[PDB]
Amino acid sequence: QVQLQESGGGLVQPGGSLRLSCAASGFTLDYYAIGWFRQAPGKEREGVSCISSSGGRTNYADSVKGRFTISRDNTKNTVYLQMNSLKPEDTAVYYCAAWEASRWYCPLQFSADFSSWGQGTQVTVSS
Amino acid sequence: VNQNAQALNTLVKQLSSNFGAISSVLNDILSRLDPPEAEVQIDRLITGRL
Amino acid sequence: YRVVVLSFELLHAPATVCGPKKSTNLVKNKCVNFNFNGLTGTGVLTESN
Amino acid sequence: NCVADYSVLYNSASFSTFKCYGVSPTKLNDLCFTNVYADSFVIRGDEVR
Repeated sequence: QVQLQESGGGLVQPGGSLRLSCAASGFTLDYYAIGWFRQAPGKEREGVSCISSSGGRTNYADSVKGRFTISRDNTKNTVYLQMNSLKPEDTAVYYCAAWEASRWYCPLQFSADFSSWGQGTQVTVSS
Repeated sequence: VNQNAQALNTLVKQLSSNFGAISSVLNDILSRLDPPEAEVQIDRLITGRL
Repeated sequence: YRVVVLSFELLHAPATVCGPKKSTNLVKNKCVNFNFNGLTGTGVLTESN
Repeated sequence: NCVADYSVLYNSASFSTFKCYGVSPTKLNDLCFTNVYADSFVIRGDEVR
């Protein structure tokens, strides 16, 4: 009954802003580390941003520094991703994945297995 | 004498029942599952044994 | 996607595969926490005929 | 009749699925078993579920 559900996708103007949500049902999302992942048309699934279980550690892809902000609410069992200064290069389907650290060290910069995945949401940037 | 011994013999044999848990032996459940999941099995042992 | 399933079998039998851990010395006639072939417990061991 | 080092597998961070049932994946090195069976195959992605 474990479910991950994305929300907030849509069509926006380049330079505008959009905000995504990932909600978890059937389990407590606070203990898991969550990462936002996108696949562009004709491209492979790249890691956009990740946040630790407690939220004290974060990592972002160099394409999105200064533009995207990730955070989570462990009381509301949600993880949020805010997008600002949005560009046509970001047109993709966005997944949220929850997993646990498979390596030593606090940071989440490395990639690993991702235990649970959502169905993805579409954000299109075109003007 | 027979009735008293049978009552104690029955009590001992009840320790080998699972009461719905994965194992009747308490040390196995502790050595196998984490406390968030081990405890659920212990409560099944506790309810049956109590 | 390359899939490997690992079914671990756990019965009351000798264990032939065991994980990375260090075996220690054996002491007798004293109250110990013992672990023989995965069987954990606490008690005092005695020579048996 | 061989030692299983599950840390090499678990901490590899290359496998796209780590689903353990009845045993926690971090205690695979602490419990041990009489035998383990390995089945290795290639399957599509919408189907590893």
